[PDB]
Amino acid sequence: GSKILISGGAGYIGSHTLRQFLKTDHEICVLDNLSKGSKIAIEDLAATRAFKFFEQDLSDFQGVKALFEREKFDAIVHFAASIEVFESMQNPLKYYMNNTVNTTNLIETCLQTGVNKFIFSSTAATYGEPQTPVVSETSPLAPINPYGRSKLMSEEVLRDASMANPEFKHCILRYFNVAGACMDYTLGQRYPKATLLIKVAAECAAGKRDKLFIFGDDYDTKDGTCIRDFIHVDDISSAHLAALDYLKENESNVFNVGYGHGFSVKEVIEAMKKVSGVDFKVELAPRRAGDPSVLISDASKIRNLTSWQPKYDDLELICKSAFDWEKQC
Amino acid sequence: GSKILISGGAGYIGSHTLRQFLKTDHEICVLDNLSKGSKIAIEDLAATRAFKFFEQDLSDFQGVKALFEREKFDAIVHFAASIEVFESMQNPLKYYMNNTVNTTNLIETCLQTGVNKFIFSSTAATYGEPQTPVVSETSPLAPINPYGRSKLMSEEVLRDASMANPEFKHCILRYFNVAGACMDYTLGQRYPKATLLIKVAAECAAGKRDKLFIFGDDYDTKDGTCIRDFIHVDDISSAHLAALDYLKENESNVFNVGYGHGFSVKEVIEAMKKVSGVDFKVELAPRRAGDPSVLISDASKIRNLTSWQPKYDDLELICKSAFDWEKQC
Ligand SMILES: NC(=O)c1ccc[n+]([C@@H]2O[C@H](COP(=O)([O-])OP(=O)(O)OC[C@H]3O[C@@H](n4cnc5c(N)ncnc54)[C@H](O)[C@@H]3O)[C@@H](O)[C@H]2O)c1
Ligand SMILES: NC(=O)c1ccc[n+]([C@@H]2O[C@H](COP(=O)([O-])OP(=O)(O)OC[C@H]3O[C@@H](n4cnc5c(N)ncnc54)[C@H](O)[C@@H]3O)[C@@H](O)[C@H]2O)c1
Repeated sequence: GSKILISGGAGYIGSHTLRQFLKTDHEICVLDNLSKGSKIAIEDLAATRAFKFFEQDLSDFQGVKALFEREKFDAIVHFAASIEVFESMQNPLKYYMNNTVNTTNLIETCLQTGVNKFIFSSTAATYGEPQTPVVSETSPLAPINPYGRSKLMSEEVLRDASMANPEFKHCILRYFNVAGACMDYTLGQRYPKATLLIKVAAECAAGKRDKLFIFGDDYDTKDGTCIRDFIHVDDISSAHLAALDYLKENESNVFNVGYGHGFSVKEVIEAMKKVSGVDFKVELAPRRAGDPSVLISDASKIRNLTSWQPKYDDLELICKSAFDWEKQC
Repeated sequence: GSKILISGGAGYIGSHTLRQFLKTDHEICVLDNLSKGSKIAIEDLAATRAFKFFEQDLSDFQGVKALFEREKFDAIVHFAASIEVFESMQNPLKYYMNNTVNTTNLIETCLQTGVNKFIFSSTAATYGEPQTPVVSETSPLAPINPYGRSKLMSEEVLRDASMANPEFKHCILRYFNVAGACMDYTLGQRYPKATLLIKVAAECAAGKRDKLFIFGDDYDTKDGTCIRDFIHVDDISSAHLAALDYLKENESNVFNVGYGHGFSVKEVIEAMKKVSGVDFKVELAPRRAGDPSVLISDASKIRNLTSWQPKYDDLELICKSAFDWEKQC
């Protein structure tokens, strides 16, 4: 099958996507500098099928160009990035360098070496603070932090690349938080945004965080608590495969990836407690001014245009996954 | 005196800005890879007063860093860029690499080595196709070509840099076309927009283009032809000195640089013919689709907030400068 490069393939979503790709007939290559990635995940999957692992940094532009000249990829699935909003506020240049700059060279290199299918892991952070509860791909791109801006800039480079080079196809995926992701800057936030609800719930259940606060229980929602968008690592993983499949006969596009509905704070707490067996401390607090009652992706486009079908839209499974991965963080 | 680095100092505006800086008490350095800039103009100024010249390419990040770690600049005036809208349309990655990417490393390097004053040469192209005849610093930033996007991206990195690093001050200058600028790639463009009219007129007078079109003479303007914004190379150069001065006692800012009025197509044509003594072919055509009657900078902010004062707001002197430099391109 086709030759695919997965950048960031040693990381959380990349390695899960790697595992799924290995069950296909594609020829698989992986690039990762192992900055956050783990070699052991890689070795463990090499004892499944063979794939080339390139321990290379995307900031070495010549090394990237040469890898691409030698290997002649048909596609790249690009996960490599720095991913923490809080860190980006403190250290914006790290985000513009590791995300926007490295991605820009990567795109130029794709163009020079005939890599004409590019799947880009973008983010819902590109929407900033959306003015609707269910965000569609057409909502304004108005990021409010350097992480969000750094990703939007790469989206815009991809768009210009495709317009100048009709043969070059990109598919951009945006999504909210993925359960089980290890973030170094979350535990130090006492009152994180509700978009990090599963991470916080997992941190409490693992005895890492002392209390979980519910900010407001009188919203116009099912149970009065906030509704947010979370996704299983294997479901966001499969959507990247679906995105590549989509680029076979279809033109460039951008898709939200999500279940098309959210989960409430109350639901996540109940599920996390049940699945972990830990009755961690939760306290009711007043509404936090500015917090929308509902913020989720509109996933109708991806359902409509691709073969993507999630199979872990199950809060207990998602919380279990987050819990298990949390203890590894 | 303060130690100042002028990136792109061998180029058109950079060399005229360098000449003005050499009159001050500042320790001046110039960085340029001579990809377009002339070492000739450099040597013939390095006679007048002594300045350090570094033939260094901004794409070499480690070399830029070594240089900055050694020299410990107090300020940078950053002109180095690729500058052709028409070329950016055909080769967007050249523009994202040479502009956004190189500038991003430059900014990180400034932060790492204490360069806490950054004057950036941006562009009216950040405004895109404005809804108003006159554009102020608060007009929406909606560039419509990769050149304009590449510059806007860098303005955004600067904004984030100063937010996370209060000691780091930036001043951004936006302006329309500078009379006399070489734009070799666009000579291959049949119908440049009216914003490039003075250049097209110069090219006709120099015999490099056979013909010049006037698209519409029935607009609601003094003489019925389009009105656009042009500036003398020495006036935009002084604005850059003013910007650095402004930063001594003030926080980061952005200014338009302009005369506060425009010049009509007809006036530019007649002045170009007068100055050059060449009665080149002018052909009158219908209105061109998308053409606003008027498009100029509101420059009231910079007048009010800085010491900047135009010295050569004279259509004849501007066309003479354009014609003289045209033959040098
Ligand atoms: N909740 C989420 O985790 C989430 C949500 C939305 C979007 N995303 C996006 O999905 C992608 C992956 O997310 P993740 O959770 O797997 O993060 P991750 O940190 O686990 O994966 C990133 C991988 O890329 C590698 N990498 C980073 N910089 C590199 C460089 N300069 N050169 C070579 N390799 C490099 C890291 O070592 C790592 O293995 C990112 O693009 C991120 O922005 C993630
Ligand atoms: N000329 C105009 O009409 C106009 C209008 C608005 C804004 N500007 C801006 O002013 C600045 C300078 O304009 P200009 O007309 O003098 O252009 P220029 O081409 O004459 O000068 C640019 C200089 O930067 C140098 N340079 C380019 N890339 C480099 C790199 N990677 N490393 C080291 N040096 C490099 C070139 O060699 C050159 O001497 C640019 O940033 C441009 O965007 C120009």
